[PDB]
Amino acid sequence: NYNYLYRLFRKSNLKPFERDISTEIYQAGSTPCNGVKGFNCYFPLQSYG
Amino acid sequence: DGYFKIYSKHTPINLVRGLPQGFSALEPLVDLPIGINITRFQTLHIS
Repeated sequence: NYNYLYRLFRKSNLKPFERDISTEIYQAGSTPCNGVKGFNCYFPLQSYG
Repeated sequence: DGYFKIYSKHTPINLVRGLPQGFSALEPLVDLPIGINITRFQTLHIS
């Protein structure tokens, strides 16, 4: 099942007692994403095997 | 901490322009155990 998903990339940590549903690409490198993954931009959200 | 606290107070006043130069506390009105990261606000318009 792939309905169980989690965020692996983020800018920083989280404050306590809150939920983040930011479904946006994350900048994994110096390359600006600008809405396109390309390079150095992986989707932080993925499921489990 | 994911809590919106809204405290209200009503006072019969007669001063025209400035804030009255008096003191009065504020009793809590509603507690909101809900978590959002609101950073801005606006006031609605009336006709």
